[PDB]
Amino acid sequence: RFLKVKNWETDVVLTDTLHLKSTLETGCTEHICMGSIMLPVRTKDQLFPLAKEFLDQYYSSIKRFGSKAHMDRLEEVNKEIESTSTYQLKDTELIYGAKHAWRNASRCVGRIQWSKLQVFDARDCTTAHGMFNYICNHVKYATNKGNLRSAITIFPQRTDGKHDFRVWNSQLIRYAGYKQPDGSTLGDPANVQFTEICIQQGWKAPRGRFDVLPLLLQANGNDPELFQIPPELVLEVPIRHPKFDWFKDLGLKWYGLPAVSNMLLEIGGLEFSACPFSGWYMGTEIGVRDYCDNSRYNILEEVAKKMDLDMRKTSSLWKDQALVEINIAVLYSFQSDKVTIVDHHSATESFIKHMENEYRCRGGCPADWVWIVPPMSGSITPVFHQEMLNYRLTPSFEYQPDPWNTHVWKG
Amino acid sequence: RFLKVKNWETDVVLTDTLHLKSTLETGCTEHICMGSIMLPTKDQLFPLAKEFLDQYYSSIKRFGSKAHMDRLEEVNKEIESTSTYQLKDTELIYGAKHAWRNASRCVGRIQWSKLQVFDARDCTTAHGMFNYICNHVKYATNKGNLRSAITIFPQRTDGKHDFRVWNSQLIRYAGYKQPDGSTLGDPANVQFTEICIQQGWKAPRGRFDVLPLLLQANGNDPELFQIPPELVLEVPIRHPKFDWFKDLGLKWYGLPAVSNMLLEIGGLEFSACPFSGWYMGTEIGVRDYCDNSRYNILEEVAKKMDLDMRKTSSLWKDQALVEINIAVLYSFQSDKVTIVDHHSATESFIKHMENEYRCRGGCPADWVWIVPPMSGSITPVFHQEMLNYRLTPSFEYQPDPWNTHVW
Ligand code: HEM
Ligand code: HEM
Ligand SMILES: Cc1cc(N)nc(CCCCCCCc2cc(C)cc(N)n2)c1
Ligand SMILES: Cc1cc(N)nc(CCCCCCCc2cc(C)cc(N)n2)c1
Ligand SMILES: C[C@H](O)[C@H](O)[C@H]1CNc2nc(N)[nH]c(=O)c2N1
Ligand SMILES: C[C@H](O)[C@H](O)[C@H]1CNc2nc(N)[nH]c(=O)c2N1
Ligand SMILES: [Zn+2]
Repeated sequence: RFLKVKNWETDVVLTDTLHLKSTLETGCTEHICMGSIMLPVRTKDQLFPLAKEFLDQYYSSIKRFGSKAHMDRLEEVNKEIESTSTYQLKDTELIYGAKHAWRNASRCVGRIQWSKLQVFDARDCTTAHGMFNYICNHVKYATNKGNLRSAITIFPQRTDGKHDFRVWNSQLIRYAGYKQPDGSTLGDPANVQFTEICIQQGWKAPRGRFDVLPLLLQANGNDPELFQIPPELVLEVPIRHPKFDWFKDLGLKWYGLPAVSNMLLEIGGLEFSACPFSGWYMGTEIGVRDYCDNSRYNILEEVAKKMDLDMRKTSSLWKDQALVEINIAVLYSFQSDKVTIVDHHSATESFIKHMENEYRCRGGCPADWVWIVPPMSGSITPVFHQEMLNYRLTPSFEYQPDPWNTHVWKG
Repeated sequence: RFLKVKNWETDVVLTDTLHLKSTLETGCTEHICMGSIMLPTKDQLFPLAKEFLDQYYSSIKRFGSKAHMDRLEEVNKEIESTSTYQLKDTELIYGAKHAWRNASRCVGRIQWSKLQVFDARDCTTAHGMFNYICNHVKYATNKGNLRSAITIFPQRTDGKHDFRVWNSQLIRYAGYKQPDGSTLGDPANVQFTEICIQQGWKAPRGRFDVLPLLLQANGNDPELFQIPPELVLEVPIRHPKFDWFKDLGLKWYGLPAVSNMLLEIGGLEFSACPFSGWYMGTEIGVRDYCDNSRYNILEEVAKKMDLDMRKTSSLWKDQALVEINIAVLYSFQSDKVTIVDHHSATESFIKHMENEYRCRGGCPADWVWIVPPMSGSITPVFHQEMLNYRLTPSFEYQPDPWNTHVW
């Protein structure tokens, strides 16, 4: 079977065969497309197939498919699963696995970078204090004084699902949000609930607009524990505008390191419930979403007032104008301080080259158009006009429920 | 099997039950999503008719009535005897309005019940088609106070006698390839212009030449007709602060009017059914002007603005884009030609969508098309989950007729 995708700007047509390896489901059927829906313990029985499929992939990639080493490794994992009910990945398999979960991440525009990923193996970790130390080292390595380096840290896999490692933070670095009695919000409205949990667990909140949240770390299924990331490890950029001198007085700043900590990494049927990973920002994640979503810092109106735009009618495009200026400011600021950042033109162009390369060398590149297209200026980026096919390959990153909904409190 | 959609900005959650009445296929499977692919006998006809007339009689609250049973029997006898049937005027009007209502890619559906339907089923020649189309254009244009309309030519019979408008829109600009190797005019219309030239059109060879209509009646060879120039309302494009903008020599036409789609009602196929509304600004300012494969003017505008075009990260493309879109809205407004901006249009669509969930149990919507091509996430549709599925009556794509027509 061959599926074809067209680029409507270039008329370039690509042929996908890779979708023949998809397994998980999309959410869609022949009768309903769920392409814009945000959220669409295993037995021995299901596990060996999942292991075998992964190991066949790994051994093929190293050009040892069907070798003695390959056969011995299948046998060894088979027996391990039979007597212990799970198995342990070799370091090389873990590295390959983590890289491939990124490569397979259909919502990620940054995948040209997938093969450069520093993998920190934290499977010897046993306590929350151990987790903290691992996470500080990740943050310090990844930050690299502004010259950002992609990295992932992987904590022990799930066993009975009663002993899970979890980072309760959605990202390693994020700002607190506090709902005020008057119904307004100080800081980041997205993190209000998590901030209440931190406070309830005994965090002493500074109660400012940009308070870096503490880490809340669960090891081996125990109750989570609080830790403050050392401030000197948290690189931040004050936001200023190249021509507008009043922009700095809005008091805005952001952190340099985007680091997702709430996802589940699946490799060969194993589940790594704590696997924080980080890269560097595309400017629109801060300038469009973090700053301009109505449910976030929501600064559009204030910016447009200061620019003296005509705000009496939407048709003056005042919002569009302020939006662009805010995004110029974010890129200017990061660049001026030498903190790695990529604009949405550069990132989507690199993504299309990556995608074409993948079709040629791998036979496809699953991609989720809804997420890949940037949240401003969509159609003047080359991804807008590119047809894409979304399907699920393993290894993969998956959503998991927030741990405060599922955690069995010990006390 | 009953589905929830959430808005991630407002936390409003709606339940879709309408999708259970969905009929055609999406292109998607449980293994692969094709959400971003642009194009993913008496026996068959009676169920299609019944399904339609049932929904019709339900809508006027006469479901199961004698008049309902009588029409069903009437239509059944007509199909068995004639191999087809004819819609009552009321059914035709209901069906055309519902095809718009069901158009999952249309942001402007709050307006769906205000559609003037022109019944041209009595039309027999290409000359007749031309007269009907001029009247549509004039009625819909209304000197700039635009009114939604559709004109419906006779339905398909044996498929050898199709009515077709060969143009993709009633009003579009010609495209010509130059000795230079560049393109003069609209690059999207190069092929269609060639056919027009080939059929005899005398091309002016300008940058904004309104194409002639190429009209096919009763499966005959199509004929050329020029729309009276005084019926084509055009708008010169200027900017409220940039004095130099008018010197780019840009204009666009006021009436967006799709002419290449097929309207299916109760199994009957209307292969020529031009329909028109009014523009959302970004259709002209982002797509028509700024697509690389269309008028592609970003670079010229950026240069006149004197932006740093050395690096993508100065966001010069984005700045010039916004300015071009301001100019479009400004020019249409100054000349009192109806236009809607993408903020106002998407806000209306969210209100429409809540009405439809409340009153109909859902609203099929294709997010990839609903979200405007600029400033996506500052419009409320970006944060709105949508379910895409196909309901009839419907507008459908059909093959370009020159690939199909036996000459
Ligand atoms: C190298 C720099 C990177 C850039 C510029 C980048 C870019 C992005 C962007 C813009 C998004 C969408 C975020 C949003 O709009 O909310 C995203 C999503 C994602 N990326 Fe990346 N990415 C990078 C590195 C990585 C790395 C290192 C990984 C994992 C190893 C990764 C895995 C993911 C995943 C799983 C998603 C989807 C998240 C979700 O569904 O919530 N990315 N990427
Ligand atoms: C009244 C003002 C209207 C507005 C503002 C509007 C808005 C739009 C927009 C922005 C698109 C996407 C266009 C593109 O990106 O190429 C669209 C698509 C569409 N609209 Fe509307 N619309 C209007 C009236 C109508 C009417 C009167 C009908 C039918 C009677 C209609 C049926 C459709 C269909 C079938 C599509 C998708 C066309 C395709 O798939 O090629 N619209 N609409
Ligand atoms: C409801 C919901 C579901 C979901 N899957 N994801 C979200 C939040 C989306 C935020 C993604 C975080 C940033 C992604 C990212 C990750 C990395 C590693 C680098 C970079 N530049 N950007 C919400
Ligand atoms: C290959 C292909 C398939 C397809 N379905 N559509 C296209 C392009 C779509 C052209 C859309 C025409 C304009 C839409 C429109 C129509 C109306 C009636 C009003 C308004 N404001 N805008 C290409
Ligand atoms: C409903 C819709 O799917 C949702 O708002 C999505 C749309 N596209 C997105 N795209 C990216 N990159 N990030 C997001 O958070 C979203 N949100
Ligand atoms: C590949 C992608 O589906 C295609 O370029 C679409 C994207 N969204 C669109 N949305 C609208 N309204 N109109 C279009 O022409 C397109 N093009
Ligand atoms: Zn789908």
